[PDB]
Amino acid sequence: TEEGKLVIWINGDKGYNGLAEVGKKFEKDTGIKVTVEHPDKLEEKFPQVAATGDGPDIIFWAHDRFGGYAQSGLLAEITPAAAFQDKLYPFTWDAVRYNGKLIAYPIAVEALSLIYNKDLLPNPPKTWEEIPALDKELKAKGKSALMFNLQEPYFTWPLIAADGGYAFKYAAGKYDIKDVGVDNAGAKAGLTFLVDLIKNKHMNADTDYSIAEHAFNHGETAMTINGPWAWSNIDTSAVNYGVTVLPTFKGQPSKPFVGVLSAGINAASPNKELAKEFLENYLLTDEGLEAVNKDKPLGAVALKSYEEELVKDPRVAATMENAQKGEIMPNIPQMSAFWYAVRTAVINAASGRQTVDAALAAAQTNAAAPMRNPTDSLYCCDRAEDHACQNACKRILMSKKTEMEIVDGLIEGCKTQPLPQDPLWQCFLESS
Ligand SMILES: OC[C@H]1O[C@H](O[C@H]2[C@H](O)[C@@H](O)[C@@H](O)O[C@@H]2CO)[C@H](O)[C@@H](O)[C@@H]1O
Ligand SMILES: [Zn+2]
Ligand SMILES: [Zn+2]
Repeated sequence: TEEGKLVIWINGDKGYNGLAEVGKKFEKDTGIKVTVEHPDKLEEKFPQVAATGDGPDIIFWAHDRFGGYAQSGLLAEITPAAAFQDKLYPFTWDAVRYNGKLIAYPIAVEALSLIYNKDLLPNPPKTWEEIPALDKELKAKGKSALMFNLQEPYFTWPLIAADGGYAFKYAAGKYDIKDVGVDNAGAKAGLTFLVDLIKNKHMNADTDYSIAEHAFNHGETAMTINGPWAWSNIDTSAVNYGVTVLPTFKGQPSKPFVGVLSAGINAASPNKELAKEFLENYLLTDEGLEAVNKDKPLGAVALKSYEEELVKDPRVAATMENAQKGEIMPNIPQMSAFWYAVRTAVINAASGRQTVDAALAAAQTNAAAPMRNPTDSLYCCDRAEDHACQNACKRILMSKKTEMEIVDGLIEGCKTQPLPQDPLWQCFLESS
């Protein structure tokens, strides 16, 4: 990062060229150059490189990853005034609150929908259970009923959750990280339905994002499951399509995990005030979100003035219908382990490497695995009386060290007076 310029990371399936146009308008008005990048695996790279000080000023991702980033000390607290907060829907702010603090700007609400080819399939199925017979009919015409990305558990989750699968039990404003619901009867029933689709040759286990997108956009399969970002490529294609409610399973709505695309400010950025200018006054405007949306649709945007108009598009209305049948993702740090566990389980079950029951039993254990965290005490570093110690403290707590190594490193870098009288050490003693 350099002072006086902004670097932004956003995923490659989003409207990064539109976002670059917002960056050009920012540069035109203010002189600040904005560089938009879309690295591979950016949600994993960010915590890796925010440790070498080689991260972006601003990172975009769904809000579920941001609690972990914030817990690890990678994100700055944002400071929107009340008048700006009133411009966005309250529930979008809720998704970017962590430990009582706002840690990112909400951009847009994402939910998966059922996307279908009206020429192949004028009436889409209401139920998952009728898809096998639909596929049989379409196969006689040289087509298939449904293709979607089986390599990312985001896309299979709506089916896993339909009959009662869940990530973490939510009990009175709190998620219980030891109560994981990926191995209950409903999760098993949904994943078994998927595996049976594959066993019966109505889908194949290797289908990924590119294969499913190609197939739908070239008229080869009647349906796909995807989010708003995908509509742009379908529009460019020759396909007459609709976007509608996901099929039910066992008479229950499919329950997608709802993401809020969010923009966080790197805690290590020397440009936090510039990033705030850009996000509040350029991106989160009608004209800024339109520039991104026109490139790849955002979904249901967090900005009320724009969303009130945008929701008139039936595809956005359907996005919110599916969102209301699902659940907003937790943002707790355990979400990374949850997603990795379910990803392995879906892939292993779909490929036949494991049974559904064996895969999900391992997933429950892996998702609930406790993890040793020093960064619980990062707030104590801000009670340091000098900046050198403050920063030494932060590096030590973010360092994967043992408790002994943390204490010892703090003595080396942050002893300026007797420990019992130092607010940093008083905090660490009470906390760690
Ligand atoms: O598959 C696990 C994955 O799901 C979500 O990622 C979504 C993302 O929210 C969408 O905006 C779009 O990019 O598709 C992704 C799935 O490939 C979670 O947000 C993510 O943390 C999680 O790893
Ligand atoms: Zn292609
Ligand atoms: Zn093809």
